[PDB]
Amino acid sequence: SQLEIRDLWASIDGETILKGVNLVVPKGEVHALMGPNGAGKSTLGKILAGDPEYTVERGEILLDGENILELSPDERARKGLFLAFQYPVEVPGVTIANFLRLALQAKLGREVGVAEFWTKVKKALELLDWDESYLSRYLNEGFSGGEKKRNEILQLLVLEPTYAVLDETDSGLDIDALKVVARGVNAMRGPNFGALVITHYQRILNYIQPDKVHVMMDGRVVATGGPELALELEAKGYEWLKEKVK
Ligand SMILES: Nc1ncnc2c1ncn2[C@@H]1O[C@H](COP(=O)(O)OP(=O)(O)O)[C@@H](O)[C@H]1O
Ligand SMILES: [Mg+2]
Ligand SMILES: [Mg+2]
Repeated sequence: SQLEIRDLWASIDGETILKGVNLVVPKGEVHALMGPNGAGKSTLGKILAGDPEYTVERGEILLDGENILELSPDERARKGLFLAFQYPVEVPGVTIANFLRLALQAKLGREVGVAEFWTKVKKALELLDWDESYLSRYLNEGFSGGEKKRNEILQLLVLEPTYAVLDETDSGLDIDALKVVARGVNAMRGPNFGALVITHYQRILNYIQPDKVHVMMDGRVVATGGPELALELEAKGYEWLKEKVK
């Protein structure tokens, strides 16, 4: 009934990056994970995804009670953790529709007929208020990050994961990009879904209201609170918080 990071310690090259991360996201809630940058938030994201370059020194990551650290990225997704399907940006002639079908079939482990595919796609489009013509565009036509986000949010809704970890730090203050992710996350809100939105700026949190905010510093969570914490952090800055936790 929750996604829990418990006393997680992780390194890369003997250098310890995560230093005892504790973070619980109850299914049904949407949390935010903030940090100054280099504090380890995007590293946590990569470890949740299974990036092999990292070494877990101690701790666990439990998804509904099961530790998934020893599972492959593929197995984690089967357990419900959202894992967007990656494909080379330079490959032409791939409609977004064919790609989504490929992604859904990979996650479900079986063929998906046209009725099941389009029914799921249509509901997703209805939730995002997007036109079905979009599915006829080619994957990566514009080689842009904004296009990558929109396409991954479509996957989020069609694949229906139980938990999703979304790192939006790369979008910075690009409002359109933050709003696309917010639309998708808000559309997925419900008792069978939990999410962790990773971000440096508080901006996206005005579109995605979090139930809880966790703030990392020097590889561990040093403060937690409601949305007001992200707000005070945005007004005063991270240096402020660093001292206040003392
Ligand atoms: N390949 C790497 N080798 C060694 N240390 C690394 C590597 N990648 C990242 N780090 C260390 O991890 C720190 C935190 O990374 P990151 O998770 O991206 O921070 P954040 O997302 O909080 O800004 C970096 O400041 C760096 O010292
Ligand atoms: Mg950070
Ligand atoms: Mg970051």
